[PDB]
Amino acid sequence: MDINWRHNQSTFYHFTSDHRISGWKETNAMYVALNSQ
Amino acid sequence: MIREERLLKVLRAPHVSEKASTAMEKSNTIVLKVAKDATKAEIKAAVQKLFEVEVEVVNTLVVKGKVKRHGQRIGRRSDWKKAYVTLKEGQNL
Amino acid sequence: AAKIRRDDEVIVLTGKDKGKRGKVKNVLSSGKVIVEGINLVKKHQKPVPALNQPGGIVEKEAAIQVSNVAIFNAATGKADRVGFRFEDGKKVRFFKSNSETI
Amino acid sequence: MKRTFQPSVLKRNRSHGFRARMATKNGRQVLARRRAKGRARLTVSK
Amino acid sequence: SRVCQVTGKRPVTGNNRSHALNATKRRFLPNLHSHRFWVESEKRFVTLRVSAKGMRVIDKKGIDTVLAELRARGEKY
Amino acid sequence: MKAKELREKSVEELNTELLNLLREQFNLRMQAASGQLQQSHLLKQVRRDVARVKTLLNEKAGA
RNA sequence: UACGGUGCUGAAGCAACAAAUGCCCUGCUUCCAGGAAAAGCCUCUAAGCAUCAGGUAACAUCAAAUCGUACCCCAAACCG
RNA sequence: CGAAGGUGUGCUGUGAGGCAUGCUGGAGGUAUCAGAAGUGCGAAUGCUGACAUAAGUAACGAUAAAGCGGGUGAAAAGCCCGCUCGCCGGAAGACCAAGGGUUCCUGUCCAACGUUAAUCGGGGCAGGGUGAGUCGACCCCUAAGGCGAGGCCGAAAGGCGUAGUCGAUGGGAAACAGGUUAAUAUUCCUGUACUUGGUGUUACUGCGAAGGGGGGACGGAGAAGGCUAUGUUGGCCGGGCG
RNA sequence: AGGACCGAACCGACUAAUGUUGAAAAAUUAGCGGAUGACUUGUGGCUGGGGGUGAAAGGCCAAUCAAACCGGGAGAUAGCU
RNA sequence: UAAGGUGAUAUGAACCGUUAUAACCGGCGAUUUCCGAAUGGGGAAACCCAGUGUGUUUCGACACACUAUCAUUAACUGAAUCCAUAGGUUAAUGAGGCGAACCGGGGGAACUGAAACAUCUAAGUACCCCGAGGAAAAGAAAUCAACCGAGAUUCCCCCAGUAGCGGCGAGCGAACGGGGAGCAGCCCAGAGCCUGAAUCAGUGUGUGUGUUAGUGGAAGCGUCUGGAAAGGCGCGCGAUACAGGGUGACAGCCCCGUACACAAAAAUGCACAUGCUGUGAGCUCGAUGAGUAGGGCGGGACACGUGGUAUCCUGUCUGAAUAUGGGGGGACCAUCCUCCAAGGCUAAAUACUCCUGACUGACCGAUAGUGAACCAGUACCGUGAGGGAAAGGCGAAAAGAAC
Repeated sequence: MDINWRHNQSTFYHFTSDHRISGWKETNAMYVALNSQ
Repeated sequence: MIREERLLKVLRAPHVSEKASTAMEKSNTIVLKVAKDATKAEIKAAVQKLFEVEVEVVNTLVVKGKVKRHGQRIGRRSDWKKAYVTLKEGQNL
Repeated sequence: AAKIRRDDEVIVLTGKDKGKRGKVKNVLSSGKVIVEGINLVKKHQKPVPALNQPGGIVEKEAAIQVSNVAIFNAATGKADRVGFRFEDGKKVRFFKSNSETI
Repeated sequence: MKRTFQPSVLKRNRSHGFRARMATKNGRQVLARRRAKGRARLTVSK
Repeated sequence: SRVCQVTGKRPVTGNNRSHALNATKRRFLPNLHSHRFWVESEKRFVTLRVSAKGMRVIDKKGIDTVLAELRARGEKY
Repeated sequence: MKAKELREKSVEELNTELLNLLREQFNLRMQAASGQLQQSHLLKQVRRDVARVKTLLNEKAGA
């Protein structure tokens, strides 16, 4: 359980996805930034 | 011919179970654990010459070893080989 | 070699049995000895459903250290240290203090 | 969805197996580092 | 490889320098040509990959002495 | 038994070789694995005794 | 009948019609975009061997080793 | 006759601090005066472990659906048996390949695992279980492609490649019906078969290759014709007359 | 006959709604396009990082791509926090 | 060596042994499956398939041995072609692969610094590759010096952050000379005289010493607290032994040891001596390293960035003199001094620690010290290269809790 918890905390450490906050969290930040311009 | 020094090392134990038992008491076949590298000619010759009976035909399967564990330490057992030795009409053992 | 050995009579120097004599039952390669009637522990063991079931509190002897015993002189009647001399190509033990071969 | 690891034993061995690490200079250096690090299984064979 | 079989001339390395002195790596190559040398003592043509001053030293030392050197150092011709 | 095996001929260590394997070894594997054979030390001493016969047999034959 | 079953016995066992995307069919027709290889298989001989060896046919006899074989497999057993 | 440490109390110094002592602890501590520092933490979206918070809150993973009787049990909505009800039925049935690797079957246990309970389980423990001349692999042959004696090439490592040698997803010998195990079956048993090699005898006889020829040897589409699997109906046979 | 027509398997992904600490790190449901072809699919093989491949989007190259991943130079450098 | 043993978790069962053929320790042997350079062919490592020869009183099947490639040498064969070479076959010898650092050589970055950046730096570093040894390399003046002299190479301390080099920026940075460690010289290019003359190398033997098992090894009791004494108190003894560890609290005298004195059947390392084989001393005379030195062009190394740049190395084109000669002495010339290139060998001082032994620490003590005190390069993660944990302590003794 401890090994699975360390690896499953280590899941989104090297991500790329920009529309999702922290790799996973859905948001509207594309529209927020885009409307700020 | 097969040398007798080879031919003694092949048979290893008689196999006791209920499939073995019904094979003896129903179809003349004695089931026995053999050497892992033992061919059917060696098992046939070794039952011909070590229990002095007449063997009709041998059928050999190989049984895979079970991964057991002690405590939190695993281990596979060990593969062995099982020979279904079908005797002729005149036999005892 | 070994100073205290198997069929030998010793006296106990330290603890719970200080001054008690007794014969060495056996001698364990931990550097311990079991000496009869000396280090009595009160084990109590379960009556296993296999071969015979004693149950109860069995009073065994425990292993004491080899350094806690010394072999009994009986010519002086006290504890005595052991040396090793050669006699006729035999490495014999001997009592110190009167120099007697055992 | 079709994930990336679609296993095949024959491609596992032809690709990353022992006879294929030993087949060249740099795979032998791979085996040398795995032995030197001291590793229970060197290649992926079985 | 580009080695003269007589003089043993490998390609060496160096720099293209420029007017601004920018160092770049280059290779100097030997003038290797594959020439076919008549040997009178054996009555044959032995073809070698010589430099263009392996031919100078064959013209001076003679082809027999040179082949004795190649046979001496295990260079197979 | 180490000098005793050392003082026979090659043919006689082949005889007691085949009798260590034949009579002793096989009958004790069959007897051991069929619930019989209280005395298990026999397996060990037979096995080491075959090691002695093969040792002296290799030492006697040639080098 | 340890009601889980276990043995014994066991009649008729035909015809008509419909019918495949399976089989004849690696066929047939056609079309350009013109549709693997090598062995087994059958044959021809060269060097050689030639009243021998080998080939064919019949009969008899021996052999056919080794490894896989459980179980899931559109899934609670594989990849997620 | 009780050290370090821990936890209180009392006294004391301007402070960092010091001193004494009750209880826990159970074996080490160290004056003074010097010496050396991994020498003092509340912050670094600090690192590691522990524990809170929201909070006994959202959720408990297809809206295919359950109801009752009986059994086992310490306990039954969930397990087993029975009767009903619903769902899939070109699949949510059956058989494999790949992949996994004992999950299979039996007995036994309910700690943890199972998003609940569990007597149940793909969970724990033990025992059992996989039977081949004909199925598949190995094997013979090759495609793409790999490797490659020599060789050509390249600072070295190495690149390419001839002969060759490997490489199936392709070509090449042969078994079917019925029965059986809790668990295997074209493998075991019953019946009836077939294939390829070795050896021996007998009769006839020209045999002989990393060589020649044939064959293997192979497209898309379409169209019917002849069949069969299979199904439907009648006849027959057994049973029912509700 | 047909890069022919309608339409299942099969390949895809146009719209909407749900979902967005999901049942799911890209799906479900209801409709939707192709469906004998420039189709689709299984098994194997080949191409590799300033390189591949690209019916071209800077797309894809193991949930990573205006230059992959791993290890090293390496405690880069940081007039900044 | 031995009275106890059959390795651990890990108890049992069945036994072996006690004065020597239990067990344990050491020397030398024997066996040493399969994979792996893997070597008979192949292959998805630990598997599949052979050929050849020898033997097998049931030789209808078994057992054993050999069969890789390459280099060198030899034998027998052998094309186009006559001779012959290429090629082919067989045999003998050697190699191949792994390994932590040190060493030599072939290639060789960039981030960075210059407060930008390009010359420069980083840096001939990282890394890749080849090769070798217990060390390697270098080495016996065509070297300095300076009109006096020194005398091979290597390493250390100065010289000296000096002279210089330098977008004369950032930076780079000597030598001469001095003090030490260590010290060793030789051979071929070549004939005669003369022989085994020193020399080493390979081996036998003998001696000495060391390694691989070991042996002996001093000396204490009473009483109080206490669960227990090694502690307190009292009185003794050892010490060439009070290094250390254990023992129920802190032991010189309880145990193992320590100081000290001894021990090897066998295998070995080193050093002398000696036998044989190979090898050559010494004398006279002669020779005394040519596509080379030097040059032109391009590049590199020298502290030296082409600059007034000596010197060394060479990719390319050339090209001498050869002891009445030639190289150097920091452009260059003359005078003077010094040395003899174009062939080679050479110990010691020196560098390093995969590995073994002993000892030591104002090193750490379980978030520290190795990533790893514990079955850790494990679990686990990743296709892969690779990444990579957490986790010690009952008690003095299991007496580990009968009922």
